Amino acid sequence: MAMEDFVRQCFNPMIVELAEKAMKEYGEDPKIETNKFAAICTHLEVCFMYSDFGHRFEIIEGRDRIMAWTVVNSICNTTGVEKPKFLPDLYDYKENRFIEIGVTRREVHIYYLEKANKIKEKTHIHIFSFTGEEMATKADYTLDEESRARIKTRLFTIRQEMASRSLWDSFRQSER
Ligand SMILES: Cc1cc(-c2noc(=O)[nH]2)ccc1-c1cc(=O)c(O)c(C(=O)O)[nH]1
Ligand SMILES: [Mn+2]
Ligand SMILES: [Mn+2]
Repeated sequence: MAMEDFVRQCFNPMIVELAEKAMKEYGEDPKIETNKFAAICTHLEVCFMYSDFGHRFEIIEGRDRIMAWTVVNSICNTTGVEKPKFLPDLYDYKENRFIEIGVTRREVHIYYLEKANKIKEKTHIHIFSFTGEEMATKADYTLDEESRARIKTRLFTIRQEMASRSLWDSFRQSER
C-alpha cells in the first residue's frame, strides 16, 4: 500500500508509532485500515502542533488512557473545572477549558455538529478541514492567525501529498 508508505514518510516516527500503538492495541491493523492510520496520524500531528503554539496547553491526546485521565483529574482538582465524560485533546490554561480538536474531510459545520452532539460538556471545539476552513465554538479560535495558518497549511499539504499519490479520493470518502 502506497498509503502505508505515504504515512511512514510524511509523519515523524513518534506520531507513526503512537498511531500504530493505538490501532494495534485495539486489534486494528494499520496495513489494512490504512485510511484510519493516515487519519489518526493527521489528527495527532494537529493536536501536537496546536499544543506547540503556546506552557499554555496541556496535551491529553496521544497519551495512554491511564495518563490522559491522570492529567484530566489533576487539571479538574486544581482548577475546579467539570470533568468531561470523554477524553478531550488539550487543556487551555489561559482560557481555563478543555479543547476537542476535529479534523474533517467533510464540511466543517457538519463535523462541528457531530462533535458538539457527542459531548452535549463545556468543552471548546475547534474543527479544521483539508481546505483551510475552520469552525470553533462561539467563533473563538483560541490561537493567533499565524498558528492557525500553519495548521491549515500542514493539512492542505497532507491532502495535496495524498493527491500526488492518488490516495486522496479514497482518504476523503472514508470519513462517516
Ligand atoms: C482521528 C480519528 C479517526 C477515526 C477513524 N476511524 O476510521 C477513519 O478513517 N478514521 C476515528 C476516531 C478518531 C478520533 C478523532 C478525534 O478527533 C479524537 O479526539 C479522537 C480521540 O479518540 O480522542 N479520535
Ligand atoms: Mn482526542
Ligand atoms: Mn479530537
